[PDB]
Amino acid sequence: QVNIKKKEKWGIAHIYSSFNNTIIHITDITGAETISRWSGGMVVKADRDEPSPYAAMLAARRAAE
RNA sequence: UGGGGCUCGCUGGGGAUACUGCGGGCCUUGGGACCGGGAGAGGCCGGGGGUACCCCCGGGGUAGGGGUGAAAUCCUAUAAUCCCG
Repeated sequence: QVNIKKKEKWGIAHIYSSFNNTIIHITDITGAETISRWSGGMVVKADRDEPSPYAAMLAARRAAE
């Protein structure tokens, strides 16, 4: 780590929004580094719940840690 | 018996001159024509920019994705989707 002056980091979060699935994907402000990728069909077992809001909160909570 | 009409498509002579024909002359209401201002996804030609989709290459990043009412065939593990260049 080369000295940080601000002591705050920023991660732009791309949100790709389908009626077949939801994808949440937060990267660094450049976009050149992928910390974490989590979708709505690892959370669940079935295709119907692949989208919805409830996958699209839980997917966006695992990343967030 | 006497009078009329008859396809009724023909002809000769005289007469009228609105209309029509023809001939001549004359005029701008129609038409055409010109000049100047003017809008438009009219046509053609040359020039040039950006969107998004796809594709290909490098990096980053893992367990999926695709698809449906459910599914399967099919995409992806020499790495897909995704994100960055």
